[PDB]
Amino acid sequence: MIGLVGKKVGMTRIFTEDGVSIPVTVIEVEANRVTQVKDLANDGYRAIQVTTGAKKANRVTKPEAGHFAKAGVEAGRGLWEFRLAEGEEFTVGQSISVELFADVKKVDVTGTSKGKGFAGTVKRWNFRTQDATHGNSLSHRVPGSIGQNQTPGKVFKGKKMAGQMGNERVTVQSLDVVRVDAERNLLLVKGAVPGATGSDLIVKPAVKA
Amino acid sequence: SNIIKQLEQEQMKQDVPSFRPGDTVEVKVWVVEGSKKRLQAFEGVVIAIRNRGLHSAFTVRKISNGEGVERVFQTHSPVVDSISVKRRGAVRKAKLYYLRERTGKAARIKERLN
Amino acid sequence: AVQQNKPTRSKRGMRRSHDALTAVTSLSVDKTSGEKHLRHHITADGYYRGRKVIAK
Amino acid sequence: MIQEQTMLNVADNSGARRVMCIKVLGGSHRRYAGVGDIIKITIKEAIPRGKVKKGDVLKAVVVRTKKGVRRPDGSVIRFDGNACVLLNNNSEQPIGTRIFGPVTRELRSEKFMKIISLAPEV
Amino acid sequence: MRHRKSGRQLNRNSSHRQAMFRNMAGSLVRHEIIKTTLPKAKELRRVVEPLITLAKTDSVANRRLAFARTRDNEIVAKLFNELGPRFASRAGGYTRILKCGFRAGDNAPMAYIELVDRSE
RNA sequence: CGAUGUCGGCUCAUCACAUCCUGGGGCUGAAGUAGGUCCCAAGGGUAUGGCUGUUCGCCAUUUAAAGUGGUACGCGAGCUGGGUUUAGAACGUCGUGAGACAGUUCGGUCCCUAUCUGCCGUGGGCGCUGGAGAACUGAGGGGGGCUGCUCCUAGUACGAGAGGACCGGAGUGGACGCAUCACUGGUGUUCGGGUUGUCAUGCCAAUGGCACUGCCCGGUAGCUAAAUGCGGAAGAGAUAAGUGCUGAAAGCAUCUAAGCACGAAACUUGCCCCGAGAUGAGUUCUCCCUGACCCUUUAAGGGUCCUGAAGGAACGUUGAAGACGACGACGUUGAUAGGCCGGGUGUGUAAGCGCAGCGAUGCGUUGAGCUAACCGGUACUAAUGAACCGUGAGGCUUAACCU
RNA sequence: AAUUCCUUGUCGGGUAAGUUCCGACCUGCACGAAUGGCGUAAUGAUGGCCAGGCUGUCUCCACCCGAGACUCAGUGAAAU
RNA sequence: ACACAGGUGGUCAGGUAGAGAAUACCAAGGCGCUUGAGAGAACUCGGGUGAAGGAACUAGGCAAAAUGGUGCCGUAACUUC
RNA sequence: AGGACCGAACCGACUAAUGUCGAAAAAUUAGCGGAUGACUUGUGGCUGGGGGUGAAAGGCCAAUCAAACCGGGAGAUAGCU
Repeated sequence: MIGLVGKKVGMTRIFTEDGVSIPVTVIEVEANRVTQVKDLANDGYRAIQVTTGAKKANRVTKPEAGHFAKAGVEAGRGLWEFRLAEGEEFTVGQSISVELFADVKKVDVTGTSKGKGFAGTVKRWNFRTQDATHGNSLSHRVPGSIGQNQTPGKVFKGKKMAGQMGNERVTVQSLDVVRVDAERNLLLVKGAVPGATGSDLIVKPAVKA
Repeated sequence: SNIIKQLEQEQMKQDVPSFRPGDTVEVKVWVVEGSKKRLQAFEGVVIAIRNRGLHSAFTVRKISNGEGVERVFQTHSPVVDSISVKRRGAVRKAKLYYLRERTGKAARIKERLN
Repeated sequence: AVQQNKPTRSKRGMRRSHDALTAVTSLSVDKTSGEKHLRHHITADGYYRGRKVIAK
Repeated sequence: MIQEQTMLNVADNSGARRVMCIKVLGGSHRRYAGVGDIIKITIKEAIPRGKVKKGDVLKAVVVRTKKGVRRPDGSVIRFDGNACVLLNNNSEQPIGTRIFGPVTRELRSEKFMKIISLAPEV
Repeated sequence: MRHRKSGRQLNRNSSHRQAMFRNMAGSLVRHEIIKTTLPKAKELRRVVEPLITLAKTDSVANRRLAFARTRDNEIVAKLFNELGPRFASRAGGYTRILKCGFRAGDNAPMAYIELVDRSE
């Protein structure tokens, strides 16, 4: 169904009665409120647009201010858009709670990965290193040969090399939900979600089964 | 932060005796033999204590029938029942890792007695 | 390691197209004295935000 | 972690003092064995009147690791000095009568029932 | 990658920068104002400020820690008698950073760091 | 031949299909299991060692399998130099001899800062038809695609027995990939302590410097794996080999010529990501500008004065963002950073003083004293009021609705 | 065998497995007696092989401290 | 060829610890080596540490690690004793 | 007593890394071998190009060696580019 945007606040564990230690991750979902609803009559695809949190008045600009104004919504940080599914119609001003996950089993967390920075070939594509000694000169960690000889006479598009690793959108699929605390607005999901402590997180039900 | 602290507090049991590194502690834990909730005892010397609130754990070392068997315990797990103390020890070091080489006689420690 | 054919003026020129130095573009005036100084820096006479912090 | 070229201490009344794991068994290109795996070993040192001798090739089963195993609560059980129990090459059936030292809970996999019913601890 | 790893290296040995701020703190507490390089100034606040806080409670033990650092009986004498009283209520930052200009020989961003005083 | 550096290993690959496994079929000297062979199929996977310079191969033990080949028998401006083609030396052998030998034997310099093409990353400019901030559709492109074992089905079908399924379902593993520090751990020369030698602070006491952090013991945060979660699919469409149904040509027969239906990890989707420079430059929402004049070859013209907005850039504090640019937060209507307060964590009973002891030292005060990057708070200092860029209602033709 | 091509000769020991190593067989392609033969304690920055120890050599690398690499300012090459 | 990590003979030679003119730290005396300031990526160089395993690496244990001192006890085959 | 042993100065140059348009037309750092002798070194003489010297590699003779260097026969000749 529809997605739900939240914030990532550390991770701990939950001891069950049997003694199984389940590692959870605390995703605080403030209160996602619907900003705009798109239809076939104007855009060709049914989708909703949400926002969350709060932003300082002198930080949100007039373009954004006018937008939130026609929805009767308090300005929040960022905006997100979720694809609807054949029939689950909402409306502007509708306050989506965290209650929508009180029944589902598996969810999918999607968020900006912890940016490792400009990583080498070993750190990124898992290239096995060369001999640390036995005469090996000036090539303890380098990638080594990256192509064939004259016949190709180029380097194929897709060749793994040293580049920017991390700081991109990564989706971990099918994570078991553990507890859905209504009051405190916490969403305990099993395992480790992506992203640094305090980034955004698009949480939505398991697309596959 | 604040919210993560509350989820740690409501799980943390509040009845664990204070024990210092070097205390001959007897720890009783549960075990499942199919369908029998049996209580197994475990004697030993507490080597190191790692305090992290909810995630705290202490390490116990026992000289079994010929093999030095070490084991840790996630302090606040329902799998652990008692942290009954026997000998209040006293050694001038927080972590007792040197007891992994010491054997028999030279592997003992003094009592606190105060 | 080595070049093959000498690059023309075309490349030489265009290679310098991004090394164009950027001007200061702004010089805030002093609240009290009326001198000019960079943002968040002191003046020639040690005044700053209308205060003789250097006194030298 | 027990892998190729690893000295172990035989934990049973079978006749071998020290063994060496020649190849971890169970899957292709597998790095190492662990908790209750099966490893093909050779015997590097035996006792005079043993049931085996220096140079035999027979399967075994690791019961004690220096690395230790992990229970499903976050508890680790680290022994001291790796150890294994010798088996009968064709059928599991452990070759010894007594089994020195302790063993761990993961030996409850039907084809080792005999082993735990003989070990002193756990 | 230094994610959430505060503290600066400043192109010197471990030994060197420890001993280096020792000398700089001496200079600062004796002259109340120094014309130094900015990155150092940013880092100097993480040494001279704890010293003034550590001097807010006069004792014998505190003098030792104040001496264990800065190694000088005159700098410690400048503290505990001047700066102890003089602040006693500034529950926070004791020094001010003032970016000045650029050093003429190497184009290094210089800055003034001085105590929140000298209005006498 | 005014130089194209060759064997093997290492690293990294990439394609073909004559297919080694996995997938789908035919036939059988196919009962079942397990096989022989042929057809279709290149999505993915496709050992670790001992020996030799080895390729090859033998042997040991695995595995679902240890594929055959192209690519300068891939790859030295990436590595190694063992081998092989430099000088030394020796044995055998041939030569009277200098020396020779696809006869073997010890020893033996591997150079190059990257302009262009390519590639992995990340930006500056302009374009996109008035300017600006946001959020998406998706043309198109890439990643991912492997599988054992046990158990149920059932010791049923099959079979004289011994043995022993197809199909379908459940659970747990190996390899590989993605992601993350809560756990177990590694590091942690910025935290704490033990201690040898010496020097210095006038000396004792206490601390500091130096000796690879002096040597060591632990260790927060980060980072990370050996640690922990997760992923391959299911399903849908059109098909290959093949199985068909109906049915002529050809009274019959026949999968095909008309027509209809099944059919695989390949193909196209479904899963994840990049993505409107997709110059075919897309769509929606919101916001801002609705001042007068002269000159002229009167044209989407030039120029003056007055206004310069939305927003941007700039500067500053900086960030789990980072090579530099960028991107994210914040600029006192403030919690962005440093400090400070309190707590946490680490180390472990500070110093001083008292007592005991001849003395080292112990005991008490004392789980103290000190504490990095952490957590929750507080403006105490530093993020100044303004300046700078960008405008002044946005061309022409045509049509439909309003007038 | 520093010599043996055919050859990794055959046999025995070491090894889970040994084209090298060690002991022996004689079919010495083409050993052999001062262009010296066979032994040999001592010694070798000598060759080949095995064993204990210990280790990031490796399975498989992770962190960390420094000098460059990187940006700003100054001087300013070279092969081609 | 240079204000170059090179080469060049003789003499004096202090305090602590040490067997010492080794080495560690200092006195007398002389210097901080003629580019600096930041950032704290890959990768290279010189280094520190490391779970489990311990030559499985490879041409080969090359390199690293490790052993290391004084006093006493004790010490084989073989041999020109 | 010793072409004895362990080890600095001093002399030598085996391994590896760096450097290979370097700091240097063969060096640095970490280890290495000899170190009372056939040693090492200062100063000053002797030998000479088909000759010197050589614990013999065709090594060395001014970074040059299977015949040095400088000038002269000399514009050697060149079926070759």
